[PDB]
Amino acid sequence: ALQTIINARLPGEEGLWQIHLQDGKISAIDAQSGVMPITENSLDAEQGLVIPPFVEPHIHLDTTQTAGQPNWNQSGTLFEGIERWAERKALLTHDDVKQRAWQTLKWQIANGIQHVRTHVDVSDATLTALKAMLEVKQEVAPWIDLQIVAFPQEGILSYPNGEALLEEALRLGADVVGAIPHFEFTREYGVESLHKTFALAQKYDRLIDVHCDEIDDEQSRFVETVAALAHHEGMGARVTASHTTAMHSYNGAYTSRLFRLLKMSGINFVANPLVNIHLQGRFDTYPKRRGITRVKEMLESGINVCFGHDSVFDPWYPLGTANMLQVLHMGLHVCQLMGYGQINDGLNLITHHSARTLNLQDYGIAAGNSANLIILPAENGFDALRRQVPVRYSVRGGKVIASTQPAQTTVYLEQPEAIDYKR
Amino acid sequence: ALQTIINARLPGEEGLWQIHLQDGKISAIDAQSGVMPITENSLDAEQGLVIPPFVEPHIHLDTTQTAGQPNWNQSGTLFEGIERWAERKALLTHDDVKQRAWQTLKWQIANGIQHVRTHVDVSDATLTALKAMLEVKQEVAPWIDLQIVAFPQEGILSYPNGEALLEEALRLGADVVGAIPHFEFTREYGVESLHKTFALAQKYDRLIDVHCDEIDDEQSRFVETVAALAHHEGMGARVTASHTTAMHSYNGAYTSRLFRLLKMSGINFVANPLVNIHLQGRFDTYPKRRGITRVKEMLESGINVCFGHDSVFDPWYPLGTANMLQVLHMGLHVCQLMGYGQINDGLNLITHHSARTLNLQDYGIAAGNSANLIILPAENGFDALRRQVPVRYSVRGGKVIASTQPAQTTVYLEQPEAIDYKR
Ligand SMILES: [Fe+3]
Ligand SMILES: [Fe+3]
Ligand SMILES: [Mg+2]
Ligand SMILES: [Mg+2]
Repeated sequence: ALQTIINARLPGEEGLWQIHLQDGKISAIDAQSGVMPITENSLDAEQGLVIPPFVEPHIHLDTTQTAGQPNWNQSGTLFEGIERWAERKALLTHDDVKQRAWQTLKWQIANGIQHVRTHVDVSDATLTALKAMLEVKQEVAPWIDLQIVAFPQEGILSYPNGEALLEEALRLGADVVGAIPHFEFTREYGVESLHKTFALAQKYDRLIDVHCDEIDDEQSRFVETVAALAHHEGMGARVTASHTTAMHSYNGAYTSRLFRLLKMSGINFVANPLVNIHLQGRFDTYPKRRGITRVKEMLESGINVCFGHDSVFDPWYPLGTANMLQVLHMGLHVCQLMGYGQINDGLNLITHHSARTLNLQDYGIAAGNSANLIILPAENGFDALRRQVPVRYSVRGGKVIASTQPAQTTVYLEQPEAIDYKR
Repeated sequence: ALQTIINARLPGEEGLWQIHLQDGKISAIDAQSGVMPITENSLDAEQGLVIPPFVEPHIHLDTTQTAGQPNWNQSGTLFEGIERWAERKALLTHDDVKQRAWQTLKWQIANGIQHVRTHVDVSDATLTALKAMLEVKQEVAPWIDLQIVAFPQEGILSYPNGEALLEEALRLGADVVGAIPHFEFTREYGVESLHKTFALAQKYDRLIDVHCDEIDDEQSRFVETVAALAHHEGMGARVTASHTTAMHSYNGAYTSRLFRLLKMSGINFVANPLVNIHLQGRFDTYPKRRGITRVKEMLESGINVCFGHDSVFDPWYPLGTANMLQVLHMGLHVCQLMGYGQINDGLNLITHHSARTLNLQDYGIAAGNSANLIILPAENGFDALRRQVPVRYSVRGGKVIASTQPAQTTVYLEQPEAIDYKR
């Protein structure tokens, strides 16, 4: 079994480091004064970057891999997506959900993702997708720690038996309580739905992740209730507000007042760049707003924010290979986090900040933690992002669970020359 | 020497095709009714997609590869970029320009790009970068047909001897006449500069490519003069309006009136997604406009529009590997061209439409044309874009000039499994 990771670079640290492993955990981390020789039981990072695993804080595994079945979304709109999904209803079975979820999970394992939070639609009396996902969670456990959010997609108060079904999902084992206040019939139902969500989270000791203000409506302010209730209950660390795309459209004075509460509350925020740029701004003609939440300002204020993929290869988002560096690339561009340090520090948005969002208790390259880490064939976060590098090795419990042999590119000039896209 | 390309898929065509080669040209293209066996002198596309070469219609090779020299742009702003470039002035020499241009050109060769249009700053009495680029053009000719635009970055009428220097650049061999009307001191200088640009293009029989309305100013309408002058001279095919980001901010009534002229004029448009999303919208607070020209509407109206990378690894854009599928990916998201057909047809924005922008006379998989083509390990444009596939083989004059051995990814579950990100 592997005993050491050598010649590793660490974000924010100078030089090379050696990570000692024992009994599936990291026993010690020591600085090197030069390059160490390889040997039996040593995994050579080759001066590449070593980081804790990538994290997917927001994905819908119940709908993944269904694009084009039975028909393709040709307009690309949300409206048509709903119609295309409806045409596939006859194929939505226990086994179908498990097969598709596992296909995307394998791409995630290949991409160094060891922690995933999936929302599962529980606005279904049969709870078909939820029952399937609970089995998938157990099956994939050796490779990925999967959290399941009971997501009442059609609303809690605006759908028949919505609250009873949400609670049933928690009784069956869902890890997180979801909500979608802006989709409820009225603002009052929206606010009330959040009180019910928090009461359920406290009753069952579960986390909360709300699809919050995902709409280009400057009056959609459910985020202040999410933060206020979290502050009142002293549970900010266990609470997440996903999307908050309406914040992109708020006036600055209200946003400034709100930020004081967001910081005090300690809640987490998830932005989903690939999907937000695609589905937001659809009611504008020109100019067209970007529609991503205030990521740059959150970072400047010390508010925890991170990035999710949201959807993969389905009616709502036809693209994706479940790659977090690709999600990060889009977010840095749309949010204009394009200075060198902003890009280099970008890795935090898909590693540490996401681990905090999932309330993980065993995460990070530190002595005593499980030996879960990945190796990128790049010098730092900037280099990894610019070249969109694959994950050379993914290690979990001190064992290799994925590896990618890099592509090899050659140009035939006066003589053959290898191209690695470095200067 | 290669005599045939077999088992090729072609955009918009059903089945597999065989492309016969002779004397460096395509002699014939025949449909196959099944998979053909490989043999000596046959390049097997393996049911991958075969297309004419990728094209880079807009890049600045004179500034490429300089990010972080001597310092990094930390804010990511245009203003700081200008300052960082100024700090590198002592290093700007003939040999330095050639070395950096060649580094990016090699990445382009590796990425299947055989046609490149580079703008070169000619607001320099010594014309240092231009002299260097003219040598690079000759040196790279066996692999890339490089067009050089004499770009008067500081203006034609607003910079000392601007017009004389622009003409000197044409006398030295620049292929295209540039301009930048919105940067001139006054609207009147802007309009006058375009009359001078067109007069020079007609005097020397050169193409035109204007940095046109690259500003979030709803009153920047130099594009109507570019189109009107092209229509008057009957030379639309030889004219390009780059950026036109101001169009993102025009009212709809004026845009509708303008579109009639744009179509009638026959001029070309270049949008630069990676740079436009980064540098446009910088004066907005929230909401923030996207700032890309009206690509979707141009396509719907039959107006030729295509995508360029603009900058690679420099103070104005720190990222990039000169990859056109990456440029396309950003453009499809920001322009909301996310329906299946829109994405699949996306390849046109980085192949055929760009060839038209460069007024190329030998381009396309057709009998009689030079055997210049590339092979993508994907089923169609959608698949190539989704998986961001590399160029398996680039063929020029019937000879392989670049090849990429794909990466190999494995996940170690109960048994090892190869992952190719296909469902
Ligand atoms: Fe979601
Ligand atoms: Fe330019
Ligand atoms: Mg959604
Ligand atoms: Mg520019």
